[PDB]
This record gives sequence, C-alpha cells and structure tokens, in this order.
Amino acid sequence: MNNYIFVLSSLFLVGCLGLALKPSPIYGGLGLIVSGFVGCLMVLGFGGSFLGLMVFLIYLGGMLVVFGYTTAMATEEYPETWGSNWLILGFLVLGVIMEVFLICVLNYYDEVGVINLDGLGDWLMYEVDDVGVMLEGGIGVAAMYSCATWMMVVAGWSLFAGIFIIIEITR
Amino acid sequence: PFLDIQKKLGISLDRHFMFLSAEQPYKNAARCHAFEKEWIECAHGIGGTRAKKECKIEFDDFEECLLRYKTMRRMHDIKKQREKLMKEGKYTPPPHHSGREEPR
Amino acid sequence: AGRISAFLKNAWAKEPVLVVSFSVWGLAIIMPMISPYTKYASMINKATPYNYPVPVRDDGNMPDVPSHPQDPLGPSLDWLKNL
Amino acid sequence: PGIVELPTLEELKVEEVKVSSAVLKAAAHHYGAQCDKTNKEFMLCRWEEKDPRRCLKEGKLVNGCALNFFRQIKSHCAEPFTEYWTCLDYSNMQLFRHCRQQQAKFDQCVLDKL
Amino acid sequence: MNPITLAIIYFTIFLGPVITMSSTNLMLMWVGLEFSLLAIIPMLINKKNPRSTEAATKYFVTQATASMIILLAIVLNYKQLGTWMFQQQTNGLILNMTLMALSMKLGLAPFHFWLPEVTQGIPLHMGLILLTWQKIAPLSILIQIYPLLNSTIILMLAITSIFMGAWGGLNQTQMRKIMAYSSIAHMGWMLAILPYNPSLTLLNLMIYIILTAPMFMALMLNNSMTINSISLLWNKTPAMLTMISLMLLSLGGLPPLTGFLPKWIIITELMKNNCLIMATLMAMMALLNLFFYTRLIYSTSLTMFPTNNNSKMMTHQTKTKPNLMFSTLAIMSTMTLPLAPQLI
Amino acid sequence: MPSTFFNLTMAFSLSLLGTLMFRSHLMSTLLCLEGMVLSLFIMTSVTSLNSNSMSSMPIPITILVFAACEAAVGLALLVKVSNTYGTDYVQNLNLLQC
Amino acid sequence: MFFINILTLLVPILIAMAFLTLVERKILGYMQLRKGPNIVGPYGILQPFADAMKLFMKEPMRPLTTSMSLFIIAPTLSLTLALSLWVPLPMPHPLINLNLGILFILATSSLSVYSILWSGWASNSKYSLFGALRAVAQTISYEVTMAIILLSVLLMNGSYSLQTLITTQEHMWLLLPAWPMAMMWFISTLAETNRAPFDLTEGESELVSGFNVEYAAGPFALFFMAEYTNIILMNALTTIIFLGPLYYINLPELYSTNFMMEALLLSSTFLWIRASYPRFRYDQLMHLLWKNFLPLTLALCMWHISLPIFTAGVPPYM
Amino acid sequence: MWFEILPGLAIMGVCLVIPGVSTAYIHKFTNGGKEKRVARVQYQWYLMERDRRISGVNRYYVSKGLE
Amino acid sequence: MNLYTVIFINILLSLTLILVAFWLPQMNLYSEKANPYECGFDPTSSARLPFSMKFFLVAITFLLFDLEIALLLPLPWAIQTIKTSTMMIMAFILVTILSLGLAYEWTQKGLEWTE
Ligand SMILES: CCCCCCCCCCCCCCCCCC(=O)OC[C@H](COP(=O)(O)OCCN)OC(=O)CCCCCCCCCCCCCCCCC
Ligand SMILES: CCCCCCCCCCCCCCCCCC(=O)OC[C@H](COP(=O)(O)OCCN)OC(=O)CCCCCCCCCCCCCCCCC
Repeated sequence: MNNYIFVLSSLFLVGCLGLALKPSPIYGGLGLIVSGFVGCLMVLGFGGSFLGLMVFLIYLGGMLVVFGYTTAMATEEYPETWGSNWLILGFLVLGVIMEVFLICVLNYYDEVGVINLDGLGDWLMYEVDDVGVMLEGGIGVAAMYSCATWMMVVAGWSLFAGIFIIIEITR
Repeated sequence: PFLDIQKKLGISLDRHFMFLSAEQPYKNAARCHAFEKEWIECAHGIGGTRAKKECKIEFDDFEECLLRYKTMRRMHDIKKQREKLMKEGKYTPPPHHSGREEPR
Repeated sequence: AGRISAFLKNAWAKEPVLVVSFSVWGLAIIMPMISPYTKYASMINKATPYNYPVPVRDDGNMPDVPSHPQDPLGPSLDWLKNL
Repeated sequence: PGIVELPTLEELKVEEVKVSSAVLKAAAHHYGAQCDKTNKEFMLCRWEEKDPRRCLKEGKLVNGCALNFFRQIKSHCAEPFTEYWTCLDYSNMQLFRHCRQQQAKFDQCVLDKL
Repeated sequence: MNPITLAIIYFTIFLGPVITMSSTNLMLMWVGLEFSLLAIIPMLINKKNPRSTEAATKYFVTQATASMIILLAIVLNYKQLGTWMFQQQTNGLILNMTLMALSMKLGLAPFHFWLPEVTQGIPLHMGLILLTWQKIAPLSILIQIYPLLNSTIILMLAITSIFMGAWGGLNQTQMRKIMAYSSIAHMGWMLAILPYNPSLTLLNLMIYIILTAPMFMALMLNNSMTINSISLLWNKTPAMLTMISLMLLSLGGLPPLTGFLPKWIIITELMKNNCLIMATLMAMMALLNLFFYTRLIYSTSLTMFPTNNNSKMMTHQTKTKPNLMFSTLAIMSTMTLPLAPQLI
Repeated sequence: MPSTFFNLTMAFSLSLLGTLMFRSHLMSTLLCLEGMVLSLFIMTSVTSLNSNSMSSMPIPITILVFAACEAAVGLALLVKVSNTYGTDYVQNLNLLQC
Repeated sequence: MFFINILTLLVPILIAMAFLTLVERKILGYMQLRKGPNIVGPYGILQPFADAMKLFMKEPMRPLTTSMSLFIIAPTLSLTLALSLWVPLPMPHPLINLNLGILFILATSSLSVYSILWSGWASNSKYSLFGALRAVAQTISYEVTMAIILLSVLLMNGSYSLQTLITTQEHMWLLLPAWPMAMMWFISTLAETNRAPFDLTEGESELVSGFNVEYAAGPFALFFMAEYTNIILMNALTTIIFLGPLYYINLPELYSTNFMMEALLLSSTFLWIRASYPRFRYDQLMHLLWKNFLPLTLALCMWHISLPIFTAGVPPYM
Repeated sequence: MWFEILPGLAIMGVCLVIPGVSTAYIHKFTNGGKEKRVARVQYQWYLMERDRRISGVNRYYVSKGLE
Repeated sequence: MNLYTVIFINILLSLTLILVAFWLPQMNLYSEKANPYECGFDPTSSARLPFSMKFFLVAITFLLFDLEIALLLPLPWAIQTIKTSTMMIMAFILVTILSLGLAYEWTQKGLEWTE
C-alpha cells in the first residue's frame, strides 16, 4: 500500500525505457498506451480523476493513428523489436538492473532525500482538504472559461490553424 | 516582460496566476498562501538583488512549506532511532500508535 | 426575395442537415439575448454557498443583517422560490 | 530554531457529542437558527486568528450549545425526531428530498413546543 | 496556397514572438515558440520536393526536442519555488539546460548543424524569416533572464559560434549556407554580451536584421544561390553592386559602416567587465568572417566573371525591385555609424 | 512526491536519450517524443495537485493541445517522406549537405 | 461479501450473452421464415453450451507467421474490457460508483479497438490487416461523436456519474429533450460494437472473418463473448441516459425490472437491423459521420449550452 | 411460431435483474440495512470517517441515546 | 482497492479460460495449417508491407479534435461558475472556429479518400 506509487512510477519509467530503445512503432505505441494508463494511475493516486483519464483518452485516439500510418510508412518486412536481437535485450535488462542499482545506491546517501525507501509512502498528499467540497480537478481545468480564458483562445487557435497547417503539408 | 503591452493596457491577460496564492477557482487555497504572500509582499519595491539576501527568511520558510524536506529528516530521524531503539527494545509503543485508541 | 429565399428551398430539400446546423448555430447565440430568464443563470449560480460565509465583526457600522440568520435584512432570495 | 507551544491532552478535553452525521444533518437547519452566536464567534476567531490554539475556548461552547440543543430534543419532541433521521440515513447521500413528510411532522412538533 | 491559409500562417508567425513577448508565464512564453514552429513548416514545404521535406523534418525534429527541454525547466521550476517564472534563486542546471535548449532553437556551438542544412533547400523568402524573425522570440526568453545565467557556458557557446560560423562559411559557395553561418557568427556577439548589458544584443539583432534582409532580398531579385550566379549581376542589375560592396563589408564589421558598431561597443562592455582575453579571440576571427565576403564581392563586383549571351534577354525585360525595403535598409545601415549614440 | 519526480525526470531523460539516438526510423523518434511530453504532463499535474494549485490546472491541457498539434505536423511530413522514398528511413535523407 | 457480488454480476452476463447468440439466431430466423435452434434443448435454450463447449476442444491455431504474444493478449483484452464495463453500470446502486463513471466507459470503450488492431496485426494475413485498418477509420469516425453526443446530454446533467441520471430522469425520459442525440447515439452505439448493419471489420463477404480469421476456436470465443457482451452495454446505457425507468426508492427492483424491459428491446432492436440493412462500403461511414452527424452534433452541442443559460436549467454538482 | 423466442428472452430476462437487485441486497447486508453511502466529495468522506469514530469501527450505526 | 478486486478477476477469468483452451484440445500442429490463409493459395507477398492508406488526412483531423473534445469536457463544471457569460461566449467561439476549420477542409477536399 505504502509501496503503491513507487511501483506505478517504476513501471512507468520502464514503459518509457523500452519506448526509448525504439522497437517497431507498434511495440513503442504499446509501450505508451501502457505508460499512459500508468500515468492515469499516479495522477489519480494524488487526487484528480479527470486529468488521468484525459491522457488515457487522447493517447488512445492518438496511438490509433500511430497504428495506421506505421502500417503505411514505418514498417519493415520484419519488425525485429525486442525478442529479435541482443543489442536491445541487454540494454532492456541492464537498464532495469541499473534502476534497482541506482535507487538502492542513493538510499545509502540518505541526505538529499531523493528516495527514502524507509520513509516511503508517508509523504504523498500533504494536508489536502479533509472537511471540504467543490475541490476536485476539472474545477481548475474549467477556468478556461473564467479567469483563465487566454489558455482557451490560444489553444483553440492552434487547432483552428492546425487544420490549415496540416493540409498544406499534404497537398 | 519585453514589449509589455499588458501594463500599457492595464488588463491582466495572463499575469494573475503566475504563482500559487493567485485567485484560486472559487475560494480555495494553494497550500502555502501564508508563506508566498509573506515572501512577495516583502519583495516589493526592493526588487531583485535585495530580495535575495534580506528576504531570505521568507523564502527559506516557503522553500520548506513547499518542498517540506526538513520535516522528513526530522521525521526519518525518529524512525531511524525507534527502529534502532526497538530491536534491542527499551521502547513499548502505546495503544494509540499500534492501533487501539478511543477515536473522537 | 426570390433569388435568395428560394435557394433555401432546395437546400432544405437536398442538403437538409447544414440548414439545421447553420440555423441552430444562428439560433443558439440569439436566444439568450432576447430572454427574460437569462439574468438568473449568473444569480442562481451565485447563491450556492459552497464555501463558508465568514462573518464580519460588529464595529458600530453596516446596518445589514444582524447576528441572526432569519432577520429580514440581507440577500433573502425569494426569487428562486416562486420562480 | 524555535519550539512549538501547544496545549496538553487535558487542556482540550470536552464532552464529545458522540452522534452520527445523518441525525446531525437532520437537526442542522435548527442548529443554524439556535446556537449561532456561540458558533459564529468561533469562526470569527478562526478566520481572524489563524491558529487552533488561540481559538480554543470558543470551540468548547460550540460543543456545549449543541448539547443544550440536543438536550432540548431528548426531552421535548424526541420520538418524532427519531422517526425523521431513521429514514433519512437509509439513503446513500442523506437527502431531505425523500424524508419530507417526517420533516413537517418534526417541525410542527417543534413549531408548537420550543 | 489560398489566402485563407496564407493569412492564418502569416499570423501565427505574428503570434509566436508577440505571445513570447506579451506574456510573463513561461507557458504562454513557451507556446509562442511553437506557433513559430507549426506555421513555418507549411511554407518551408511549398514545392514538396526532396529538399523542402528534408529541411522541415530536420527543422522540426531538431526543434521540438528543444521545446521539450525548455518545458522541462519550467516544470522543474514549477516545483521549486512554485510559480511560472525563473525567479532569482532557481537551480543552475534548470537554466543551463534552458540555455542549452535555446541554443538549439537558435543554433550556436554544435547546435548549428541543422541551420544551414535547413537554410539550404528552401526558398529565399522563408530564408529571411528564420534568420531574422524566428530569432526574436527565443531571445525574448533570454533577455527576461537578464541576470542569473552561467557566465561560463554562455560564453563558450559564443566562441564556438564565432569559430564554427567562420571556419564553415569559407567552403560554401551557396549563399544560403553562407548567411546561415553569418547568423551563427553574429550570435556569439548577441549571446556573449547577454549578462553584460543586453541592451547591446537587442542592438546587434536590429542591426543584423537590417543587413541580411537586403541581402536575401538582393538574391530574390535574380534567384542566385551560388557565387557563379551572383557574379553575373553586372549584366542584369549593375546598379545593385554599390550596396552589396557595403552590405557585406559592413556585415563583416569595418569601422566607417554600422556593422562594426555592434562588434565594437560590445567589446567595450567586455573590456569594461574584465574579460580582456575573450573578446580578442572573437575579434581575431571576425576577420575571417571577411575573407568570404572580400572573396565574395570580388566574384560579385570587382571582377566581371564571364557571363552568358542568353542573359542578353534579361537586358530587355524591366524587373521591379521593392521600395522602402532595400534603399532604406541599405542606407539606414552602412551609413549610420555617426548616429551610434542614438543607437546606444 | 519526491520519489516519482526523480523517477519521472529519469523517464523524461531516457526519452531524451532515445530521441537523440535513432534506429533507422523517423516515426519511432516522433513516437519517442510523445512519451517525453507525457512525463511533463504528469510531473506538472502532481505539482499542481499536491500544492492544490487549481489555478494552474488549466496548464496540463494547454501543454497537451500542443502535444498532438506538434505530432500532427510531425506525422504529416512522413507522408511527404514516404511519397519520395516509400520506406521512412532516416538514413535516406542526406541530400542537403551538398 | 464482495466477491459474491461480482459472482452475481459476471455469471448473469456471460449466461445472458450466451442466450443472445441464440436470440440473434431465432429472431433473425423468423424474419427469414425459418425456425432457429429447436432441438439441442427445448427451444434452442441449450445451443450456446454446445457452441461454447465445442470451441474449447478444437486446436487453437498457433499460426506459423504471427506474434504469439499479442495473439493471445487481444481476446484477453477484449473479454476483459467489455465485461469490465459493467462495473459502474448503475442498476440503481452500482457495484462501483464513480464520479467520472462515463469517461471510464469512453476510454475503456476505446481499448476494445486495440483488441482488434493488435490481433490482425499480429496475425500475418491480408484479410486481417484490413479488418484492423477497417476499425481505425471507424473509431476515427464515431469517437468524435460518442463524446459530444454524450457530453451535450451530460451538459444538462451535471457530474459524469451515471448515478445522477436516475435523479435527472426522476419525472421524465431524456429521449424527449434529446431525440437527435439519441438517434446519432444509437448509430454510435452501433459503430462501436462493430456488430452492425455496417460491420466492415468481421466482413464475412469481403474480408472473410476479418481481424478474426487466423484465430481458431479457443481464442475465437473471447470476441463473441466480448462483442455480444458489449451489445448489451450500449443498449443498457440508452436505458439509463435516454430511457429513464422508475426509481421510487422503496422498491429498487422496479428500476431493474423496467431496465430489463427496455434493454431487451434495444438489444432486440439491433436484431432487426442486421436482418434489414447492408453495409456502408467503409468510405460512406466516414462521409456519413463527419459530414451529416458531426455538424448536426456541434449544433445541438451548442444548443444545450444555450439551453440552460437561456432559461435557468443548470445541473447541480452534488 | 414466434412465441418460441420468449424462452431465449425470459431466461435472458431472469439474468439482468440479478446484478441490479443483488447489488442492493448485498449492500444492505454489508451496510446495515442502509445503502452503500457513496462519497463523491471530501465532505461525505469526512462524515463517514467521523461516524467510523463514534462507534465500533463499522460506521453504519450509533446515533442518539448517548448524551 | 475495491476495483482491483473486480478486475484482477476478469484477467484471471480470461487467463484461466485461455490456459484451458491450449492445454485441453488435443492438437496436431504440423506445417500447412499454421501457414497463412489467403483463400486456398500460397500468399504472393509477405503480409507486412506498406498498406498506403487513403484517409491519412482525416486521421489527423481526428488527432486534432480528440484534443478539442478533451477541451470541451470541463463544460459540466464551467456552468457552475458565477460568470456564465464568458463561458457562454467562449463556448460559442470554440465550437464555431471548429466548424469553420471543419468547413474549410470540407470544401478543400480533405475528407475525400485521395484516388
Ligand atoms: C566618404 C568617406 C566615407 C568612407 C567612404 C568609403 C568608400 C565608399 C564606398 C565604396 C564602395 C562602393 C563602390 C563600389 C561599387 C562596385 C563598383 C561598381 O559598382 O561599378 C562597377 C559597375 C560596372 O558595371 P557596368 O556594366 O560596366 O556599367 C557601368 C556603367 N553603368 O559600374 C556600374 O554599372 C554600377 C553603377 C551603375 C548605376 C549608376 C550608379 C553610379 C554609382 C554611384 C555611386 C557612387 C559612390 C557614392 C559616393 C561615395 C559615397 C561616400
Ligand atoms: C490483458 C491486458 C490487460 C491490461 C489492461 C487492463 C485494462 C483495464 C481497464 C482500464 C481501466 C480504465 C481506467 C480506470 C481509471 C480509474 C477510473 C476512475 O477514475 O475512478 C477510480 C476510482 C476513484 O475515482 P472517483 O470515484 O471518481 O473518486 C471519487 C471517489 N469515489 O477508484 C479508484 O481510485 C481506483 C483506480 C485504480 C483502478 C485501476 C485498475 C487497474 C487494473 C490493473 C491493470 C493491470 C493488470 C494487472 C497485471 C496483470 C498482468 C497483465
């Protein structure tokens, strides 16, 4: 329980590690739908249920296109991804041993407090709201329409122009 | 800002949520209102290089309202001691720290 | 007219979708401007006490609501009832 | 550098209400009418003085008028009050929208008495 | 291109700096770098050839990574001393990785290998926007951090941009890869004097923009992207040689012309801040930045390369040069040295 | 909170370590550029969600409207890399150095 | 005592789905003037057990050219999700109440795609690559609308919690305010849940058993167990979001009892469709749904924004 | 005739009432005859964790009769 | 925690149902039923070549709108603001520029399956 988010966090670092080794874009895309899901857990492990689901709505319909084009532009006769060579599988297993190494190194140097495996799980929320109402996220994201209505025009204009910026690149 | 066309027009385009203690959505607070306020009403009209040496009490505190680090070593030195003290004993935890209490 | 008003007639026979969309678009922004009840949306939404109303302290001033809630002074919304 | 100066375990000992939320929501609107001068002054200390340990005594009266509020329920008009929250706590969010018949039955019992 | 697409993309370009300017948050100030990153790519690719695509990819992938390395330093700063500004007591590697990323947006030390490759394989219009207008918003990150830059690495990125923008400009016959390495040379002057009175880097930018814009617009006039093509200009428009002799001997700073002014009063600010040994290494290499202008004005002006007879038709068909944009920007430079106190 | 951000900063870096070492695909580098964004979404949300800085909670979406609009312009160039070559290999575009 | 609730939540939907395989063969039959199963049981009540127990004895094809890891995970991922969407689905009081109990649906509804993409991509075959690609441009088509047709309804409701609609529908069905939404929702409940008049993905006649052709019996059932399990959700939602049955909280089994009566119609309404209409050729479906529904959606999306503020009808955030 | 369909429906029709009517009777058994008492906000959780602390650790009980 | 009790199950209900499908059919896998299908012949090409889609531009307009959809989703809470006149306008401005962005593409032949 106390070791909840350190697990969700290290399974994210790994979901972004194999993502960095650059297998075929499918098993990288799979490597991001996972880490995007895992991102919905820790964002939600610290409160707001909205923001986590968003990543887990964008980068589903995001990676649904990444499945489409890779079948048309980015794909070999043989994908040759993870269980296909030993150059990736070494630096996929020695990245994880480097992880268990490194985090276990600097709990010995428990002076900067970058990780405190003994003082773990006890510092995650920091005095939230206990008696309270109308506090969740989505009240903040809805400031696009009150008191932060410039985040709104500036991002809407990007999508108004993306629709024109994109076709002149195809044409 | 360079080409500051916000003060020239007066309007707050986006300079009203740069920091934590800045008009939260309905009426909430941003967990360090008391300290950032005391830091930034201090560093007004004294700007910059002299907000860095004399208004250091307010940042050293706001650097610990926010990071909240020294409370960890002050709360990890406890465990390190008790985990050492017990395991060779000399400490019997009370009821209200091992479970059973009278909640209120 | 005829050269504009009868163009809508085929655009209502064929293409009978954009006419609704372009209508409901033009029929959405226009109605709050000619309503009797649009004033209340920013008022029914301003009455909700989500946060606690901090009381002031009496210093010989502000002949408002005294230290009694059911006292006829103050924002007594009898408009929400009997809307 | 400094120490934190705060009460002792006996300086904040009070007769607890020891009462649940559902029954407490029921008698709330009357708890706003009565026991208001004794509760707002706590808040007026609480928001003006930003410290639990400088607004301590006023709290003891918040939990002293509420008792004198329920003591007047326990003697006068207790049974119809039990019939009220006993249905209200059946819901999953304690809505007044359902227990609206026992509400007047308790309000007329308390409009006449007290 | 369709005007409803042109105006939108000529306007996002007008938002990138202007939102990087009129915004204190380092998030509004971030997106401004992206409006200037989305909008450019549709006009890099107007011909859709194997030269425009490779530049845009080499302009996009090289420059979105920088927008992330920037955005890290905000979030790393949104945690420490929670706000949206590099306040005063932010950590170093937050900013030395910010300045890192800006140097990729601009192209300085080894971050220059994308600029000429992109400034090559591109029209001359849209060669002028990168080197002049895309360059203003990154600096608007970088004047706002007026103090509190590492004086050590801000200065190796200068010298490395004097060398690599001078050694490299010798080889290159294509004018577009020359002007790329001029931008890199002159940025070591914009960028070394950033802690040291950066009312002088706002200067060296407004000078440099007045030098290039006539030049790139002097190459639009005949679409000459080669020394051997700017050479045969005495037969097409010989009236232009009088400026380019000065536009280049100024853009490589010689005193009676204004393009020595920034190279000069900068050094004063360097000498006056007790770095007597750095400014020399620059100024000894700004002379090498004349050799491929001395050599270039020879091939252009002071020796008539052997032209073509097919060019005899060009002496019939009455071109039209712009107005208020060249005559101004070539006399408002190269003849404004005596007004230096008004500049600074 | 000070166990994930070292672990998320270290997840940004591996993706920065990935989108600088290529493996013969332009479309796996664009792909590695979105998990780069993603660690900044989360390392921005939490900072805006343990601090209860709801006023900054509009920011983790504005960051992300430019995570797909940048990918959109990114994906659309592959259409124009493929239609020259049809293979999408980064080693195939080297005819600018000339 | 919670596992005994899942046990009474998953058994009574895998045992229902099974008899939708039957009911999807008889109702279609009598329209075709042909009795369906009559023999294995009294009236075909015992045919899916044969069909089920038949499929877990045949050789699950491990094809020679494939990716055996994603091969096995897609049916694990399909039967997981569409079964796992019943968790917050509020018969009056749900197993798991959620504030964002409908974004849970949308997001997990989208992961039912990757069971169709990873399958046909793993399985090396042209006739399965297509069916994978046939979902890509299908999700691209409706998913813009399964949100806004679902937002603008939940715009004159408040929170995304599905439990609130039982109180929004305390005196009326939302079918009458929004029949335009309910029309396009019905078709968007029909593109998602690829079972359809426009199937396009398991096309027997074009793409024979698309996304599904290299799969033999063992893994094969987990799609039918997932597809016919998902037919009942996206009708069960219409019996919550648009057709509001009776709450009356002292007999909560009246909600669940009227919840039956309408969900079977909307589950029996899909059955008239498959027996009544052909497919959209896969270029119309995205010309039928970006051109005709998408503008008409944004309009009513805009109308229901100016519906309460025009009048007063602001949903409360309880 | 068509009446042979009703077995497939009315056996499917005694199969989707259970997860609705079982979801309540299983809640009332666990929650003490009350409903599950869902908590969407941070206030309704406080009342629980208060009522959890005015009794034995189960929170579906004690009220007035005390003082 | 209560949901992990629901969903680790459904993995096991799937994972326990798949192990009893590979290890209880009595298989005979040799060579020619494992090899791919193409309707009774040996496939010409290799099944993993560039597909070359034709809806490439619409996939991006979706890729932009999934943001825009996400950029709508806070409206149920935005109506619970005290202003409800910038939320009014700025909700019209977002939906309108979308349809303008959608109608431009609709005329410039974006969603038309290049052919
Ligand atoms: C004062 C102190 C401050 C420091 C002063 C520094 C020195 C001044 C700068 C000198 C550099 C500029 C002069 C060099 C230009 C290059 C040479 C040149 O342009 O002439 C060659 C060119 C030959 O071309 P051709 O085809 O033969 O035509 C000849 C007649 N049409 O001949 C041409 O055709 C070009 C001209 C054709 C159009 C007629 C214009 C005549 C030129 C007028 C400019 C005269 C210089 C200005 C006055 C000096 C400014 C201080
Ligand atoms: C074969 C491959 C299978 C792998 C993929 C499986 C996909 C599973 C389906 C995806 C789930 C959709 C996203 C769920 C997000 C959580 C939904 C939510 O927002 O509500 C969570 C809820 C708290 O939210 P809320 O109720 O609104 O807060 C107010 C308090 N009532 O209550 C909570 O806080 C609970 C939140 C955590 C629940 C996450 C469930 C994770 C299940 C484990 C997945 C990994 C599988 C295990 C490993 C096996 C190996 C494969």
